[PDB]
Amino acid sequence: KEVCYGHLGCFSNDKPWAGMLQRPLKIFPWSPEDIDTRFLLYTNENPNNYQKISATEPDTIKFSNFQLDRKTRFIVHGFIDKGEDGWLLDMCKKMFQVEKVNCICVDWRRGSRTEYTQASYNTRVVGAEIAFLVQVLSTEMGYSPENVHLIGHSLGAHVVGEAGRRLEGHVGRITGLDPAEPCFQGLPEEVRLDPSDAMFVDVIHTDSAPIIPYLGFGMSQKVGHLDFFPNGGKEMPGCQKNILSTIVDINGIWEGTQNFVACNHLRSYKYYASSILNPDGFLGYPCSSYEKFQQNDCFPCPEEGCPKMGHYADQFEGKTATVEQTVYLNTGDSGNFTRWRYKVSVTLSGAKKLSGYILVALYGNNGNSKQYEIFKGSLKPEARHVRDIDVDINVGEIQKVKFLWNNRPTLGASQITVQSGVDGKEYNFCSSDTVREDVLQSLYPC
Ligand SMILES: *[C@@H]1O[C@H](CO)[C@@H](O)[C@H](O)[C@H]1NC(C)=O
Repeated sequence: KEVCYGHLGCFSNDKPWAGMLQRPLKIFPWSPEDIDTRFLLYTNENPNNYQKISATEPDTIKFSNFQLDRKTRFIVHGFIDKGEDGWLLDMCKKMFQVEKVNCICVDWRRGSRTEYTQASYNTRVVGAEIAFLVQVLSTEMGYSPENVHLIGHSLGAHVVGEAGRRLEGHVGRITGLDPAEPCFQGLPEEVRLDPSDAMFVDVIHTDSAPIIPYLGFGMSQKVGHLDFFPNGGKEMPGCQKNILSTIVDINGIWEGTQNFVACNHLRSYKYYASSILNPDGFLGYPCSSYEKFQQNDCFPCPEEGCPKMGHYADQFEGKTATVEQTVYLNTGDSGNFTRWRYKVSVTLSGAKKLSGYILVALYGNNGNSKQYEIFKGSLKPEARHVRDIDVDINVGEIQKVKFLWNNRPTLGASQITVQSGVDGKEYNFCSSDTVREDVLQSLYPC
């Protein structure tokens, strides 16, 4: 059957829209009136107070500060944790710091603040609302959908995915921030976010552990041209893991009646926010798997460069070469979350075989790093060891490195190579010395 809502078309309840394993209930999405989608426009000139725009009343747009010669980015919410109500506008403000943009925050709280399955179905109508506004801008004002970027978090990722399908995949870009798993993962492409929804789709996965039994609200399934899995995509540094327990009560979670640490689910947008100002701190390395990446493979950046996770992912050369490209990287646990990966190779030197740990610190014109463990076990002179480390600072031009070992024997590194990921640049350092344990050995350019 289907309910029709005027200019937003009809909404069917048969397969695959409803009556499926992931969504058995055959109810219909609420009316546009009951969802009350609100398009709140903010621009560099009006960053504090919004200008409500309506596709059905074109004058709201004509009289607004919407600039036809600027890109447009829609930001759509989903799960809203206590105190995070203002994350959409916060995101717009960060964008304002680096670009001129029409930032439209999509508020559909009346439609989302209800039982989960209902909210999930309501995404269809919010998606139709977005598609219609984009269609008005395009057909009536000559503003191409190519200038439009739809950012959707949680349930909002499927809202934007629906908008894209309606636009026949012509919207410029869609960014899915930890797309909601319950009621979407495993279903046909027509009912969820997928690569065909936009000319370019990038996804950040941050809470991809199964909702049952792990309480991971995000999708593990790949749904973009680029699918980023920072820190593995299931557990983020700095976030308390959720207690492994009985079905969820996916609705109790959604509606705040059940305990749930939303930290991992929200990290997706937290990383996006930071990537706006610090994209160089989020270089992503395409790789067949996270374990492979963690085993020091898929480094340095490939010939096409590394896609920068977040805001600047659209700059990636191979962004649409294929779909479901897995991209990995690790982040910090707080603040900017930025990291700079370096492949460190150490060739040991000395007269005695020892047992212990070897560490290396990097020194550059931008500053120096802390010491990082490269290897632990038997330390044999002339043996070479390699480890890719995620440093919390960009040292810039590496001018020297320091070697340190621990558990009056002496040990040293005759040569250490440090390769930066961005361009594969190898810096070599050399020394003919050896030091006692817990003493820093400096190695200079060679
Ligand atoms: C964090 O990012 C901001 C904005 O780009 C920058 O000004 C600040 O220096 C960064 N802090 C660190 C520790 O990198």
